[PDB]
Amino acid sequence: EYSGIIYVSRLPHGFHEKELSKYFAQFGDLKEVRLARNKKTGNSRHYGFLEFVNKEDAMIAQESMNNYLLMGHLLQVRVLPKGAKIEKLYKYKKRVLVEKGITKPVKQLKDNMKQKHEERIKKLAKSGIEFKW
Amino acid sequence: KFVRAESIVAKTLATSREKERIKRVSILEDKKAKNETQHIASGKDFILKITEGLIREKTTYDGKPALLFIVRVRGPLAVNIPNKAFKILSLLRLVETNTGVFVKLTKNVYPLLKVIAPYVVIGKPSLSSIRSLIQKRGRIIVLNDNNIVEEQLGDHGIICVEDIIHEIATMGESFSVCNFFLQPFKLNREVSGFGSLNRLRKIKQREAESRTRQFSNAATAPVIEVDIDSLLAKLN
Amino acid sequence: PYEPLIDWFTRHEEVMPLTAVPEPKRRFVPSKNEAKRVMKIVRAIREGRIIPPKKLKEMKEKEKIENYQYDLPPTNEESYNPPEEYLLSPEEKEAWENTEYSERERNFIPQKYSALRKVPGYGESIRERFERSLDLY
Amino acid sequence: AIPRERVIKAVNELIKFTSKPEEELKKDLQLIVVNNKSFTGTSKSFKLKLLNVKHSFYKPWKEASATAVKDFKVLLILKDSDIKKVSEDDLFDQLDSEGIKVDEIICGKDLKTVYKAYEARNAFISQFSLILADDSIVTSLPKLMGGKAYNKVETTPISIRTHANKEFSLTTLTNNIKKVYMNQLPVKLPRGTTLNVHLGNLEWLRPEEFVDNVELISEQLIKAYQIRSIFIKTNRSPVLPLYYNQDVLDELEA
Amino acid sequence: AAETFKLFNKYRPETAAEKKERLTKEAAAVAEGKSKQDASPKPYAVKYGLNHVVALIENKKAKLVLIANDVDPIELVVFLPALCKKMGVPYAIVKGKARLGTLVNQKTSAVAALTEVRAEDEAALAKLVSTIDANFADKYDEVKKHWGGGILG
RNA sequence: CCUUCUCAAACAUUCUGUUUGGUAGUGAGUGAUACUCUUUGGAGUUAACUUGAAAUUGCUGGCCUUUAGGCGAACAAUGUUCUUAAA
Repeated sequence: EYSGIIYVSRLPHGFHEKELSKYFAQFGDLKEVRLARNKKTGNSRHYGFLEFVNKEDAMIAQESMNNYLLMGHLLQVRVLPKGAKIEKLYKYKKRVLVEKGITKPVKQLKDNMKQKHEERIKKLAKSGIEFKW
Repeated sequence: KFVRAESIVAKTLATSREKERIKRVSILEDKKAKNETQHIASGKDFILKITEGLIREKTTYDGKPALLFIVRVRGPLAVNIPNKAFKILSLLRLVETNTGVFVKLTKNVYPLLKVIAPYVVIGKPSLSSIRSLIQKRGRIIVLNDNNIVEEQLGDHGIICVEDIIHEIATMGESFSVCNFFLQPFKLNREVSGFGSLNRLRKIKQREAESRTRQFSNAATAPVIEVDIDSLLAKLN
Repeated sequence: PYEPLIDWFTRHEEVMPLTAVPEPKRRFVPSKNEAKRVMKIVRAIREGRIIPPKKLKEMKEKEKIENYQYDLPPTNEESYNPPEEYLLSPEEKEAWENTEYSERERNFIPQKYSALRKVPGYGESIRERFERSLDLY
Repeated sequence: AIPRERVIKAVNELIKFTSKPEEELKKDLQLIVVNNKSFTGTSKSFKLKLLNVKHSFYKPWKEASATAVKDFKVLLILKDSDIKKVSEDDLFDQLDSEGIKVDEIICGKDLKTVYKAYEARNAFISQFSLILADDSIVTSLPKLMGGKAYNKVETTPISIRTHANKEFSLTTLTNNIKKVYMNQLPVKLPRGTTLNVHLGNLEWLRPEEFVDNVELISEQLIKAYQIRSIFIKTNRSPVLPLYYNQDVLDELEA
Repeated sequence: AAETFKLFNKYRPETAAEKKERLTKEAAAVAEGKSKQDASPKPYAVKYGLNHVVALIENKKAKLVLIANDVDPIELVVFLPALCKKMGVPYAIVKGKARLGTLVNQKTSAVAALTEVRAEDEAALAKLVSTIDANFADKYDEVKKHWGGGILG
């Protein structure tokens, strides 16, 4: 037998948990709602999980939604087995850049590049074809 | 009611649109005001003028205090207003659509025009239009309010409302006085709306407006201006 | 009795159409009959039996203008400019107010004229003209 | 400047590396890398800088692509009005004078209605290599081209100007296409400290001509940006020093 | 059905009135001395005549077919679902012949077939085809497969 | 069920020329050569290939402000509230 936890695939662009909650509440009060999320930049993976208070209400929402044409493409929702539980999702934001200070003073990496350039000359004798510089 | 799963997508994307364009406008106007033009689209602003495909002529903005009359046009198809535009409109009292007001145009007033551009229309009015507007439309705050300000206005020195026309056109002495005195303004809807003959006119002015109003969403959008003499000839 | 119907032959799907009709020429070239109708209209306009639509609109624009072109005492009893008589007006104002409406409008025609500066703004005139129109009708 | 003998040496000996018996096409193509301090504009820069280059590898690209499976194809993107006035033959007669060709012209309307479909849009762009768009339209492209168009160098558009006066003249487009085609090469401007610049397969140009192009590009970039160093290679081969400015590292810290 | 009709409303056929306006326009264009001669592309529109609709089947050319349910001679249409099933045309049973008439400049049509579609709608067409395959062929094939009715009223 | 910044200046007259500035992405996967720095946490970049706007859980960067917003704007900043597209 099934549970009240629900999986929906193929979610529109711009269609976030705030939109999901406001409809699937209309079928009835829901215990939980989440959408699967990317880390570097705030764009959709187009699928999410729901969870209803009552399994029977969860059945009805799945039934009227399993092939829901919407925004120029179809949505597919499926009820989880009784042995299913929500795990490891979080509303990721857009991860902005950082600029951290350079720790070694000037004259140390001054040496490293001369090492690296001279070193990066040495792999070329090792790769390697006759080079002077 | 079960609202829908579709209109939500339209309004969400249209809000992302309005938010990105108003953000771009904020960047550009902040950098211009602070005079930090290193990497931007343009250094000075422009004014567009549509007249009678129809000829569209553009000019550079003049830092001159110019009389204008704002007319609020129905917002885009599926948008809920962002709070910035809401505050600007509430300050200008452009809620309750089909609502206009006279405005002074200076450089400080100017950047907000891009803020509210996709919700209004600008143009250069003539005294005949202004006179028709006031002598045929215009009401003042209810009961003793209307009377008492007329006393304060008299302290400023105005009488015989035709002189309000004269000062609004002249801007010599005190516009904000008369501007606050004409706080509410209202216009009819050009088409009665629902009905067999009327719906044709709704569709026709929808097409005509779609031809006229232009949504740059550039932040260097030239100020769209229309011949208000024709717009009010329709609406008054 | 009744039993469900078996779908034993529908489940087999043919990969080809039934008939190998050769495709006709006319499906790939612009249609000839519309061209013949066009050329019928052409000969008609060449003879002048049909006017061009642009010229027709020109004729309508001229003809609208042409068609629309050719064709073949109580005021002194009433005060209205700093005069005295209306000093009866405020005295029995409650009295005229107490009459019926059809008395009131004529009875509230008369009101004190202060000076040129102020005109109250014609609250009554539109109603009086509407009533006069009904009286005609 | 940069010692040209060193670059000649590098190009000959990369020819040697390649002579040792899609990836097989790939292991012959010339990629400059440039390390430089804070190459960001603090911000994403999809705009392509057009560097002046002595030789035009697009014509060798024609001559080899005729044999290659993928055919070289040119996309121009113009306004509705420009496409209304501009005709294909007016462009073709101008381009046969120097012997090049535009393959198609497309509108923004066309992009947003005909190719508002990720598979069709992706196939349409991937067919092509040179993507030209009016500098006016260029500012509006990104939501239309799709990010996959901007990932690759060929798919991302090149800025080109049709107007010279208030209105545009066919002479301006005619000679600007020449300027972009046979006297300019693209340069993406990503973030970080690392830049990459494309030259092409070794088989197309003279290695000495390769060297002249490399040195002209490198000195232009040095005059442009403070370069930590210039690391040229083939995208299969290991890495090769030619030139480096060491004080740029000090300025990077400070 | 709503998006099916939104798709179709871009592919309304030309009315007799619009046809005659373009005809007189082009005939006037031929009128001038100094006439103009040009070649134009193919038109695009739905197709709707019953024997013509079956004709575009057995080719095949119908990328979509809509079949109205209410036809007083239902035997005119009973074969069409099975025909397109076996042929693999993506048929759909629309409800109401009158609305088909509205989108085709007719009183009623009872059928609405479409074959040729512009590139600007081709992806929409394919995705709608997959959608109708998901909503109709999958859902109701097992209940297409039983006797209906039989309950007294 | 919405539609995408569709141009700015300066110099110059060559019947149009030269220079400068203006572009935040569709998600997922494959993947070469590697580049710098970070101080090991890895971070930003790099060839180019696939895809019916495809679909299953990759755990919580940092700074600043207010009670969500900027880092592509610091006294910078944002919320979902337009009704003759009704009933």
